Order: sequence, then structure tokens, then C-alpha cells
Amino acid sequence: ACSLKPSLQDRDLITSAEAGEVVVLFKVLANDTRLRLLHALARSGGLCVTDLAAAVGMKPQAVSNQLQRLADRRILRAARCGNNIHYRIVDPCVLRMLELGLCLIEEAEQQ
Amino acid sequence: ACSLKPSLQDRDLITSAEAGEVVVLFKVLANDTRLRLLHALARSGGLCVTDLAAAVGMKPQAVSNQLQRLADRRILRAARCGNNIHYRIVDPCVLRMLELGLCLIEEAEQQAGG
Repeated sequence: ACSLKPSLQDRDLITSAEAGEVVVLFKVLANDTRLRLLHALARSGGLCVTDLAAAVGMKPQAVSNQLQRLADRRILRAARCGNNIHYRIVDPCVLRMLELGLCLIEEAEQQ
Repeated sequence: ACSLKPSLQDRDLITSAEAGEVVVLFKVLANDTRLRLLHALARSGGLCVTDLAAAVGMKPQAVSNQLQRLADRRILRAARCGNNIHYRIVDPCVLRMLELGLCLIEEAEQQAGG
């Protein structure tokens, strides 16, 4: 089978409060639309809602509330000028989780 | 900062097809109790329901049901001899994602003075 990393075998059992915080992040990524939006935001380093909706092939109204909720959770920053709202990822934890997910997909391709 | 790692900036936008398999990984991990159970299993390299339920704050019967479900989803291997069932994590994707979670909890603690 597989075995926990040798240097991580000395950490005390994660507490419930510790688990809930990381679970918030896992919940955020456990959704294909959020994953795709976060991936698009990560490649570009930030897009307005019109360009973002375009990249993931959806109507802006289909993704606008989801982005706002991500900003509510302090995972994105929403910069409004006029009616243009530009989003970018400000939580590096969410980014590292996404990167590991991308690694697993490449490896699934056997590459 | 928050920039994507340069080696990963070339892959095309993840499709809904590729997103499906990784989303299932996050759904399994996106639960307080399951994550603590998975860590307790990862620390020890495998436990029975009685030791594992003692390790976390839970009753053996609830823990038992949780473990057979993870086994049903092929996250664990349930090794039975007699009436003793020993559970081990056999999904390495689950394992790396748990380990990343553990590193983030540690870095967060460090970064706030302890």
C-alpha cells in the first residue's frame, strides 16, 4: 500500500478545528465549475467576469454569483471599476491544492 | 503572490471530464470526520475500528460504518482475519492530498507565531 511521508509522521492528529478549516478549502474545490473557474483564473493570473465566463464556455450570469461567493470566502479578490469586476486568486492554499490536482491529471494521462 | 507554477501554466483549461475524477477526490476529503479518520490511519499505517475510534472522539459503530464506506469507494483496504478488521489507505491520491493539507495546517501555525 501507500505510506505517510516520513517527516509528516510526527505531527499530532489533526484536531476538529484544524480539519474544518482545510475542509472549507476541499469543499471549494469539490465542484467542477469552481475548479474550472479557479484553473482559468490561475493560468491568466486574473480576469474580468466577461473574459472568465468566456474561457470556461458559460454565460457571465451563470458564473457571476459563484465568483462573488468565492470573494466572500476570501479566496478571490474582486476589483470593481464601473461595471467591470476583475477577479484574481488571493488564497495560496487553494492554489497549491489546485496545482496538486493538475499534477494528478497529468499523471493520470501517464505523462 | 499567487501565481501558478510555471511547469503547469501550459496545460489547457481542465475539461469537465478531467474535473470529474479530481472532484471525487475532494468530495471524499471534504468532511471533518473523514479527514481525521484518514489522518489517524495514515499516522499508524492502519488500525482496527476500536483503536481508530479511540484515537478520534467517536463510537466504534459509527467509525465502523464510515470505514466500510471508504473501503466501498476503494479508498481503504479492509483486511479481515477472524473478527478483526484492519483498515489501511490504498488510494495514493487521497494520501498526497491529505499530506498537502497537513503541510498547510503546519505552515499556517508556524506563520502565526506557533
